[PDB]
Amino acid sequence: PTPVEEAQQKTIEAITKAINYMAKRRIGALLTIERDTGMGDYIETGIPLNAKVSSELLINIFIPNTPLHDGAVIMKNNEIAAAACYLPLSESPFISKELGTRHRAAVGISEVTDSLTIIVSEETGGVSVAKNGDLHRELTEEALKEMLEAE
Amino acid sequence: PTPVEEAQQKTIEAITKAINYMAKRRIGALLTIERDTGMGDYIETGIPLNAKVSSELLINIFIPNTPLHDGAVIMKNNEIAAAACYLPLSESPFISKELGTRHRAAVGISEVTDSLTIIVSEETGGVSVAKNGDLHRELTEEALKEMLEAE
Ligand SMILES: Nc1cc(-c2ccccc2)no1
Ligand SMILES: [Mg+2]
Repeated sequence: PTPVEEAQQKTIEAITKAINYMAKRRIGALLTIERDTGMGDYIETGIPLNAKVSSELLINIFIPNTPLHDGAVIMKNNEIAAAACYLPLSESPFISKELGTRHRAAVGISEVTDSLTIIVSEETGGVSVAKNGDLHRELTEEALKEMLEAE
Repeated sequence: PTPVEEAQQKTIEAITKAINYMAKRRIGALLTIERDTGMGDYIETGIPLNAKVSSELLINIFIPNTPLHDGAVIMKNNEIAAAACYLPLSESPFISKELGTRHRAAVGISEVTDSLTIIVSEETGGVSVAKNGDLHRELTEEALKEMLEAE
């Protein structure tokens, strides 16, 4: 595997471990992975980290009632660029009515970028992904990992 | 002020804001600032971050019962190098006997480096600094700022 490919695999393992930990504990989370559409305008709204990825840091960011937990984490390649970032709210009618602002923000950024956003529901622990204006809910651990590997 | 001086002051303000919040909430914390003696061997025991300093990230790191809260944060070159790092425990018989391992770790690293370590007590919220093998206890906010500026 090339170093780039190994680094990607490590980042995916770190994300999936953090998401699984948060889902089990009903820690709401909103994590956008920048792809080819640059997200600088949204990164600049948050608190800069420019930090190496780890499952530990991802989990620490989203702990309820802490400075960094409200808003989106935006990742650039193998780094956490910023936390507590603004994303635009979607008005799509295909967002389940019971869902709150994290899911609407995720679909919103997915309408104007090619990013992949993962959401953990604080109500149910369900994991969802927003991409290209669509929300895919109730993902298994295996499905999330496959989606990330394909991305 | 020059860019380097403005950056140093921003970091001092971020540190003091985090320490003040943790003192108020009696959140135990251990934060070592590397100086001329390299601390790479201790940095390598922790979770790599290489993150920009912010008061928000410092607070999020030390929240109890989280992945990153157990061990020292080590700062280097105006960044958070790593969290959850090992520091050596002092065997000094001249540390106040009611203090536990966080304070002994701070004194211990200060015995073998020129670093400055800040400790927040989880028992009292008291703020102390270890340097040169001595622990300076029960600091006011002004006293901590003076130490950081002198350092
Ligand atoms: N801001 C914040 C503080 C805490 C906490 C929890 C247990 C013990 C001490 C502090 N959790 O979130
Ligand atoms: Mg389904």
